[PDB]
Amino acid sequence: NLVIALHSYEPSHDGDLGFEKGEQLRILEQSGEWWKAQSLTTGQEGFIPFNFVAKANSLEPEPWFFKNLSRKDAERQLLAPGNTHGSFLIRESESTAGSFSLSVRDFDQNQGEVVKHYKIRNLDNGGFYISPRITFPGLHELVRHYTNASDGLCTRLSRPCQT
Repeated sequence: NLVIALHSYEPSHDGDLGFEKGEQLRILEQSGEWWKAQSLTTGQEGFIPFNFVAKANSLEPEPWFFKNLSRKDAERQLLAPGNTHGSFLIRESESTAGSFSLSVRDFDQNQGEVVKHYKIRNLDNGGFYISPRITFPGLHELVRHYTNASDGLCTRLSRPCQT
């Protein structure tokens, strides 16, 4: 039963478990507002405020995932300096239930900066795809695949868009 620390914590009361942002902890007891958690590193266990951790692999903490972004918003943000070719982000679709959209910094034929948009369609049960030939159990796996090979995308995904 595993979670990632959202911030660092230094024990205030006793019985408290200190931890650090990004640390992985297993949850031994889910009862109340203070959970009994286990450190995957040190094997250590104590009580933590529950709002300081999240399920691992959850979508929101991903540096490439952006909330409340329209197509034009994403395009704007990706064009802004600090982002270069290959920079990318994924946002939830505003017009279609269950689907997402990938935006990737690209170059036109004049070596000018442009942004390319790809619909990420959802598969009736588990997964996601851009091309129906290539499917993934989830968005993390999709991002990982196209980081490694562009496979029809304008370029391989590199740096998540700057916040």
